[PDB]
Parts: sequence; C-alpha cells; structure tokens
Amino acid sequence: SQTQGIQQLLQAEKRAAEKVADARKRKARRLKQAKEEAQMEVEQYRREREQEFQSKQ
Amino acid sequence: ALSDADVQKQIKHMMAFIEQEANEKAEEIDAKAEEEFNIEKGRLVQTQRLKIMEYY
Amino acid sequence: NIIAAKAAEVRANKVNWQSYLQGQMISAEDCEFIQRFEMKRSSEDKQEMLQTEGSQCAKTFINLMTHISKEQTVQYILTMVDDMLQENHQRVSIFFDYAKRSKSTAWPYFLPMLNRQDPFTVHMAARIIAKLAAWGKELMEGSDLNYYFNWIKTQLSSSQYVQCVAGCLQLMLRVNEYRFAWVEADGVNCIMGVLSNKCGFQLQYQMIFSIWLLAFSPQMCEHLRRYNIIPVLSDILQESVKEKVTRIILAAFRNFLEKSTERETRQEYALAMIQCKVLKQLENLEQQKYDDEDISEDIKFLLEKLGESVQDLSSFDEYSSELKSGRLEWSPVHKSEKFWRENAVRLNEKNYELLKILTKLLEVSDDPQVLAVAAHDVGEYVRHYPRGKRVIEQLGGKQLVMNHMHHEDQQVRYNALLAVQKLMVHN
Amino acid sequence: FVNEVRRCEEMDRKLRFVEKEIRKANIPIMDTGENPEVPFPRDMIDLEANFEKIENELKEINTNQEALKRNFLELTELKFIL
Amino acid sequence: IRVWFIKVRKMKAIYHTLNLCNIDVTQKCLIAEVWCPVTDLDSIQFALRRGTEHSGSTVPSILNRMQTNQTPPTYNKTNKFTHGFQNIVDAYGIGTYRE
Repeated sequence: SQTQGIQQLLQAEKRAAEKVADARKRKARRLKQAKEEAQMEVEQYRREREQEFQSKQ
Repeated sequence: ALSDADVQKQIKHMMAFIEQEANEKAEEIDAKAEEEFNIEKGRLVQTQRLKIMEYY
Repeated sequence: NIIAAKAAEVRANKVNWQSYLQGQMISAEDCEFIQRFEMKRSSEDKQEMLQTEGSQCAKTFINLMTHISKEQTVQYILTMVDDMLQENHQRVSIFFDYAKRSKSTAWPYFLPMLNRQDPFTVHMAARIIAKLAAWGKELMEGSDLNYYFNWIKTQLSSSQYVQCVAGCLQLMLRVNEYRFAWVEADGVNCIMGVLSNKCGFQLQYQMIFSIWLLAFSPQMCEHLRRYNIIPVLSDILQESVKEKVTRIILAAFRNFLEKSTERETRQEYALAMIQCKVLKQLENLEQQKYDDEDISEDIKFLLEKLGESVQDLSSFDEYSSELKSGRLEWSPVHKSEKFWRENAVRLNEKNYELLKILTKLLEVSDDPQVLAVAAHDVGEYVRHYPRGKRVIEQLGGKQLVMNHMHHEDQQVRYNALLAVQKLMVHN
Repeated sequence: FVNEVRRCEEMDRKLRFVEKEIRKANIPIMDTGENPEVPFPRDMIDLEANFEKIENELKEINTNQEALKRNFLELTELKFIL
Repeated sequence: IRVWFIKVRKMKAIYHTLNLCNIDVTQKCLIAEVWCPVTDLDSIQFALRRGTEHSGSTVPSILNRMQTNQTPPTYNKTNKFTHGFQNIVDAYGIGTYRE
C-alpha cells in the first residue's frame, strides 16, 4: 500500500509523458509523410492526365 | 483477512482508476494527433492542387 | 470488471491444444504454431507468426469456433485468441491476419458471434470488430454492426458489459467515416436516450466521450445542434463534480463551440447560457485549481467565449427589436449595465416612440412576466435618465406603474414598486 | 480551501446583518428543528447568493425608505407652509 | 435563515477539517491520523461505509490502527454526576496516560 502509492504516480507519469511524446513525434513524422504521399499521388495524377492529353492529341 | 483484504481492495480500485485514466488520456492525445494529421493533410492537399491546376 | 476477471481465469485455464492437436477437433498446424510464439514477451518471437503467413495464424481458427460447438472448449480457444488480439499492440496492427482469401466473410464471421454474452463471446467479438480506428480494415455494412444488437440492447438499459461495448464504440468513433456512419444510425438518439436515463459514472462518461469524438467534424456539430443535448450535459456537470466527467463535458463543449462553421450555429453560446447558467459553474471551477493544464485552458476558453457572446448579445438594436415585435423576456440585454447606462441615450428614441411602446405595453400586455420586464426597464430608464420621467408622466406611463403596484403577481408589484421609487427622486 | 472558508464567513457576516434586522423586526425566531441533518451538495453557493441578494434588496429598500421619508416630510412641511 | 445558520456553521467547520490534514500530494485521496476510541472503531467503519455508499468512488476507506510514539490522549468517560469531580481533578491537572 505504501509503495503502491508511489507506484501509481510512477505509472501515471510514465504513460502520460510517453503518450505525449509519442503523439508529438507522430505529428512530426506525419507532416512529411503526408507530404510525400500527396506529392506522389499528385505526380501519378499528372502522368494520367498527360496520357489523356496524348489520347486527346 | 480484513486489513490485508481491504488493502488489496483499495489497490484494485486505484489500479482500475489509473487504468481508466490511462485509456482516456491515451485516446484524447490520439484524437489530438488525428486532428493534427487531418489539418496538415488539408494544407498539403491545397498546396498540391495549386501546382496541379497550374500545370493542367 | 467481471469481464476482465473471467478473462484472466480463462487465461489461467491452460488450453490443452496438444491433445486436440488432431485437426478433427482443433486445427493441427495452428495448434502446432501455438507452441510457436509461446514466448510472447519477445517481439522477435512474434515474428514467427509473420512466418506462418496469417492464414495459419488464427485464420484457420476463424470458422473453427463454429466447428467446436461445446461451450467450454470454444470459450477457452476464443478467449485465448481474444486475449492475444486484446493486446494487439504489434501482433497484427497492419491487417496481417485479416482473412485475405475470405475477405467476403471477414466481417460476416462475427455476426454469428455477438451473442452468448454470459459466456462473454459478445465481448470477444466486440474486440474482433475493433479493427476500424487502426488495423487497416473497414466495416462493409453499417447496419450489420451499428444497428446490430451488440450495443443496442446494452446501451439502452450487466453494466460492465455496457462499459465494454461503450469502450468499443469509443474506439469505433475514432474514424471519421464510420463516425458519420454511426450518425446515420439511430445511435444519435440512443446515446441521448440513455444519457437521460440514470447509470454508472463510467458509462455516462464514455458516452460523453463519444459526444466529444463526434464533436470533431465541423459539419456534424451543426447537424447535431438540432438536438437539445447541452442541458443534459450541464445537469450532469453541475449535479456531480467527479473531476473526470467534468473534463470530458468541458472538452465536448470546447470542441462544439470551436468548430463554429456558421454564426447562427455559433449562437450555441447564448443557447447554453439561456438554458443553464453554467458561467457560475465555470467561476466555481476556475477558483479551484487543477493540475491538468488542459482543464484550466478549456475553462478559460469557454468562459472567454461566453463573455464575448453575451457582449455580442448586448445591443440596443436587439432590445428595440424585442420591444417592436413585443417578444419580451428576461435576458442579458435586459440586465446589461452598459446597455442601461451607456445606451441610456439610445432609450431616448425618436419622439421617444420606444418608451411610448413601453407605455403601450404597460396598458396592453397581460403576461405578468412581460409587464415585470416593462416595469424594470422603465425604472432603469428613469434611473439612468431622470429627465425622461417628466416625459413618462406626460405619457401617463407613470400612472400605469402606480396601477401596477397592486398587480395580481408579486413580481410585477415589486418591479413597479422599484420603478416608481426611482420615479420619486426629487419628488 | 481558503476561498471556501472566506465565502462561508462573508455569508455568515451577512447572516448576522439579517439577524440584527430581524431583531429590530421582533420575529419569534423559533429555530426548532430540521437543522442537524445538514445536507452537503454544491448548490449551497447558489442559496448563499440568493440570501445575499435578499439582503442587498433589503438594504436598498431601507435607503430608499429613508429618502422617500425625508422627501415626504419636507413636502408636507411645504403644504403646511401654504 | 433559522435553518440556514447552523448548517453554514457546519460548512465552515467541515471545511476547516478539510484544511487541517495531509492533502495527498500523490493521489486525489486523503491520509489523516485521527484519535478515536478503540471500542468504537467498528462504529467508525460503519460511518465509513455510509460515506462510501453516498459517494460514487466506492473506496474501502482503509482503517489501519496507527502506532503513536507520541502521547496517547488521556480520556475518561463520565455521566451527569461524575463529570463535576472529573472537572475538579482536571482543574488540578490532567493525569498521565493510564494513571
């Protein structure tokens, strides 16, 4: 009971700090990851439209 | 027992409450992360569509 | 709580897959692979189920649950598999084991489950269906899970099972698409229906968490503002202060009032103030200090925006419209000190026609509350502008307040009394 | 909890104000029962505000009463002058 | 106000009790060493059960009998008559524990 009192707070600070840090790192990575995903999808769309332009020609 | 039994019961309740708080804090922070992903995706979508329209 | 205890008890029940290693009872290769990744502590040992390719890692156990119809053996097997899939931090997480060649039945195979709530297969299926927020797979049919009676019987109503399905629903709403799908279901009405009904703290809390999750989309808040949900939330907030339900009610209100797509829907501020003065609760809570910075920040935000909303409400144009159409009622405009003091000149209408309207209502209005409003407003006008009292006496409105002293309703008598007492200055 | 104690103490001082007003009014003030059950919700703050508002109304009423009495006495002197 | 008065006095007294104690720095709980009769400890546990019922947290309200190195309070029960003699004896001075 006596040690469990600080065990709770150790668990709480551990999990809260780790979730905060994980979410910050997740945002940091997902900024760029969304950028490359969107850019590559956009280049693929550009190639599709260029093929359609050739068909139109 | 009565004393050790009550100590164990208290321990169970306080473990359960920190577990609940853990789930809720985790889900809240994950929701924040999802909202940040969505707004960032919107920024990058419009930035892409600019050049798309220009080229087309 | 009972669900976790029984799950742990079944975990203690070591399943003897070796004796059932014959395929005619339980799958042979899959039971052999149970020996593999037995040291689940090591993720390097979790890699040899990536070696089994998923088809032989518990997908052979899919539709084996029906092959073994005995309650205890299937309970053992499914509870072990479901404990593995309850951890599922890196076990699958990537739609590795997702019934690749049986995708047509991947979602249908839990419709046979979501029964046997006392054997707890309801909850094992409840975690099986929890593959939307992550795990890269999406529910084929909205009616087959949302409208299905896996959380309709339990939501609108033992209570630990309601908690488990509520947590599963919290996870379900993490996705925007199936959040909108759940909106399209009658869960919108059901959550409110049992919000009014009494139940445990955790159940109501998780439901308000679902509301906070729904409050993320700037389209859904405006649709759901047709429902009068804020009074229930404010009642739960004020009557019980658990410091946890308060957090999620606060976050829900913040996100609602933060989307703010259209101003006519941003009027939710004035609506919340009209139906329940939770500004006083915010004062009580901000006087209190909490360690969670989020609570303080959200309280600050809500109080500041409510102050801004009531400041916007304060306008002589609003009051003049209320009186021109006759729609009189107590409101912050009727009690705003700046409106009575700074805009005392505004009460001096052209030919004092608005004050003449007050006189006309002192003679015409028979609703006691409207007459009390008129008397109080006349008193305010006199107090902030004693020179208009002579005009009132010319109009005969003063005589009408003399009449209203003996009104049939005490509040009207009191308002007329105060108005005349202000009219007796220098008389 | 210092703010709670301060609010309760300000309330109590206003209660003594109302008490001395009641003594001036000569009310029997029985105070017989219903006292020791002492319910403990948080809405007591609203009831505090209600009673304090009542005290404010009574104070304003007293000041207005004295003002109107003075005006009455002066104007009655005036009628007797003519 | 006749009803209101002593109940607000109880507000102030109970808030003063909430002041003078160890606000649990770790958790949102309360640790407090309280001198109470040995015989009535079970009665106190019934009171704890009542407070646990009215509250929703359903905490056990742990009661562990402390070991006080400091002075144990000297107390003796009285009735309508011996109270006077006890008052005189204490007016001389209070006796040491278990005298």
